[PDB]
Amino acid sequence: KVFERCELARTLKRLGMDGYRGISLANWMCLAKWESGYNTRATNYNAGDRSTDYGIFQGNSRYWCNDGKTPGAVNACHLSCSALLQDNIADAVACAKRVVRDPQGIRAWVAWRNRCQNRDVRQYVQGCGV
Repeated sequence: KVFERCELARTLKRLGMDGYRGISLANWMCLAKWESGYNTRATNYNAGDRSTDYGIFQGNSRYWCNDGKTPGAVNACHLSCSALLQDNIADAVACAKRVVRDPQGIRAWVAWRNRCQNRDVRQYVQGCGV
């Protein structure tokens, strides 16, 4: 499923993402935008290390979810990577909350540093009623 901006914003707020571990809703929106373009079936194979990124937040198979073909993989979210490909993003959101419980927080995603950090991110939630 490809979410429309405000639709996703309201969905994330209902799932308790606003302010989760100090992270504003606009930051979560900026992250999903650059990670998958708000596309729940987005997948990306990393030829260099044999891992694959899955879903709206691009959860990696080496650390976060299990796909069975990634060497030395841990499954910190205790989820099959298939779970991060559903139209219902409850599981993808639960795994993203898990990622930020680590010390790096939102910085765990390099894309956030490149495209969101120290910028005006209000635009991601403007007019959404959240």
